[PDB]
Amino acid sequence: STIEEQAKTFLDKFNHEAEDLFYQSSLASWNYNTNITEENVQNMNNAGDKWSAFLKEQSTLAQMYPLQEIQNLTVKLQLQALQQNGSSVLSEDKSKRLNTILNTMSTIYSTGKVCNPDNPQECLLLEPGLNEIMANSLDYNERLWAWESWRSEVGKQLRPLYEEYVVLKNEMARANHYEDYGDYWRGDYEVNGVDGYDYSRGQLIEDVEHTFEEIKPLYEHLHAYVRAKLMNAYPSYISPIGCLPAHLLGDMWGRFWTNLYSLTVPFGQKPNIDVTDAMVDQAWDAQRIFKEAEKFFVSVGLPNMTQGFWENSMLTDPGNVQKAVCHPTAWDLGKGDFRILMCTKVTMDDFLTAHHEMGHIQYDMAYAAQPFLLRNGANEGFHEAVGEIMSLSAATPKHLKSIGLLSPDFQEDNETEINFLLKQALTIVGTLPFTYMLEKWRWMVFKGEIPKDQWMKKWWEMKREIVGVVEPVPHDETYCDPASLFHVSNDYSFIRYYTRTLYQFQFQEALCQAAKHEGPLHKCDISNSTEAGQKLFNMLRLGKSEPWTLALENVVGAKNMNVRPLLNYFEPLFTWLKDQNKNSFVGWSTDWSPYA
Amino acid sequence: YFQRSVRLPYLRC
Ligand SMILES: *[C@@H]1O[C@H](CO)[C@@H](O[C@@H]2O[C@H](CO)[C@@H](O)[C@H](O)[C@H]2NC(C)=O)[C@H](O)[C@H]1NC(C)=O
Ligand SMILES: *[C@@H]1O[C@H](CO)[C@@H](O[C@@H]2O[C@H](CO)[C@@H](O)[C@H](O)[C@H]2NC(C)=O)[C@H](O)[C@H]1NC(C)=O
Ligand SMILES: *[C@@H]1O[C@H](CO)[C@@H](O[C@@H]2O[C@H](CO)[C@@H](O)[C@H](O)[C@H]2NC(C)=O)[C@H](O)[C@H]1NC(C)=O
Ligand SMILES: *[C@@H]1O[C@H](CO)[C@@H](O)[C@H](O)[C@H]1NC(C)=O
Ligand SMILES: *[C@@H]1O[C@H](CO)[C@@H](O)[C@H](O)[C@H]1NC(C)=O
Ligand SMILES: [Cl-]
Ligand SMILES: [Zn+2]
Repeated sequence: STIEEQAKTFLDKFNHEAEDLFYQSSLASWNYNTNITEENVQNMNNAGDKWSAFLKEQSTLAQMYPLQEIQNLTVKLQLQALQQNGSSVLSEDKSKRLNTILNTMSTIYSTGKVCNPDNPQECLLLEPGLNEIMANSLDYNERLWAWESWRSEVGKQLRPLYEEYVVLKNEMARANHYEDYGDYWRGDYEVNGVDGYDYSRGQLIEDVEHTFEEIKPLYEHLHAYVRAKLMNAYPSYISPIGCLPAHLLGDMWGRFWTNLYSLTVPFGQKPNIDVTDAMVDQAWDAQRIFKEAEKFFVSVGLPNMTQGFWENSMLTDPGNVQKAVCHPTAWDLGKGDFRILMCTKVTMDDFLTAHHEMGHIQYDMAYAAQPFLLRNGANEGFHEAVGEIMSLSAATPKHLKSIGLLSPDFQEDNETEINFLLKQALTIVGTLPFTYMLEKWRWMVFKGEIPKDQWMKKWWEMKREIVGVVEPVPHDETYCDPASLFHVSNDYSFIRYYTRTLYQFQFQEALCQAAKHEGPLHKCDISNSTEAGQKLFNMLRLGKSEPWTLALENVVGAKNMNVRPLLNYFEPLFTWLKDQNKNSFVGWSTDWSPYA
Repeated sequence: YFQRSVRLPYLRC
């Protein structure tokens, strides 16, 4: 037997065992997420132990077969993937310690609760107690309370754990010959030896910052407009030259400004492009929402959900009896098993999210036939981009009219257009400076550029300088405000939410050309265009058998992030903002703060 | 969350 014949035999063995074991583990994980009980946690922990041990041993075996002696590229790719050491480089004690730190941080975040200063017998959690305050409260003091209580009760707990987390993650990353843990995270975009399609880990920083430059003016004008309208809603609390207070941005961190639309809508007289009221008036429930999403995906030629999807998915909150992890998630268990977990509410946010998660599922179904390790998105941002282009078409007023959430006698005009673009900007454009700034702070911390005694110093400086947001209360180094967000204290890389946003508009531009769309890009809906569906499927079915650069170039004819489609999307709103801000100040001073 | 990834087998839920 040749080296490659042995490799083929091994990979068939590994794939069979991997499928069966991964299916079993995902069943345990589903049980825990749908039903939070100690027994279910036990089973999931043991499943995870087995999974990681399996992958360690198979990676060790796959080390035998040298890549240079392998000529089959599909085989070579699987081998390349299976040969990465990962976290196995740490000692058993150190690896156990790091696992315990991650578990502790997760438990702290999920069980974290704050109690009212007076009558401290009744307390509030993040989900839902504090989240609804941050989303709907119009009281400066109540919002500030929720923001500061959450960051003090929970962040200060995570501060020492985060400190050790940095050391141990950096040790693992450097042991795998990465510069730091941030470099290890940037590895996701790396491409090697593909004859001009290569992409280096250092290149991602340059690309992110170069595109953020072009983002900066549109964000500045959106920011100035938002600041003006926030003064109308919190009188005496906002300076017309200052940063925005961090507790008045519509959620617990200002990650999205979506919830500000009601305070910032430019033309209230025109009919509401937020279709929540229409959905409620028409008595929509989660079944209706998901059937509508299924109908959308069929209209472009894609398969509708399997019977197993409608039998096994969890589309509503089970009740007070059993708790669940209500983070919207699209599950690909293998063996033709696809599910969605979403505690679905009758809102536009959940209508668009349903479309997004079903996009994840359509991606997964498309690449099901690939080998195990290749049944993945091309990079960490490809899946998010895939879901986001679905919601792009779903949010358009033309689409809402076609499904009846706008009246049949509804007419687009430049004002409703401005409303739509502003609401889009609040989510999409608002999240970019936030996401770039958070990931940059993490990257610098991992690189060692921010000493511990300056962590909360630097972070807030960056928040003022880049995001244009200012803390209402001064925060010393007892705090860990970044860790007060799920993704930071649960060890998720965050830059994907930046790269997603650029990919999405590139995909949308391309698909709309496939649908022969005439008009501005922001009027485009791909419904009923089996051509666009086909174009997107040709990339979806790839899995990650090809590097992300080539997979992108197959749909959009570009090998990299491009920011131009995003700007073209928002160009009319940019113009309108520039005119609306002609008397306002544009920019902000890092020196103004609420407390001083 | 379990993952088809040798580098990142398990994500914290
Ligand atoms: C979720 O977990 C609970 C345990 O807290 C399970 O409840 C038990 O289910 C068995 C049958 O599977 C019954 O005989 C017990 O009486 C139940 N106990 C309690 C305290 O409710 C439940 O089955 C799990 N699954 C679901 C879907 O709820
Ligand atoms: C790499 O090896 C795989 C086997 O793992 C080859 O896959 C087979 O390819 C032929 C050609 O279309 C098919 O008729 C077989 O049905 C495939 N079988 C299996 C089990 O995959 C693949 O062709 C090889 N790649 C190259 C470039 O030679
Ligand atoms: C996709 O195509 C279907 C069928 O052509 C559209 O549903 C029709 O919409 C027209 C007006 O556009 C109505 O007069 C019909 O009564 C609808 N058909 C059915 C079966 O209800 C659907 O609107 C199209 N999607 C978009 C975005 O135009
Ligand atoms: C993994 O580590 C082992 C031992 O440290 C080494 O022999 C092997 O080359 C490593 N694999 C990679 C891909 O770094
Ligand atoms: C699923 O799509 C098929 C065509 O692929 C369509 O005929 C059918 O109506 C859909 N499912 C149901 C339950 O009707
Ligand atoms: Cl914060
Ligand atoms: Zn997503």
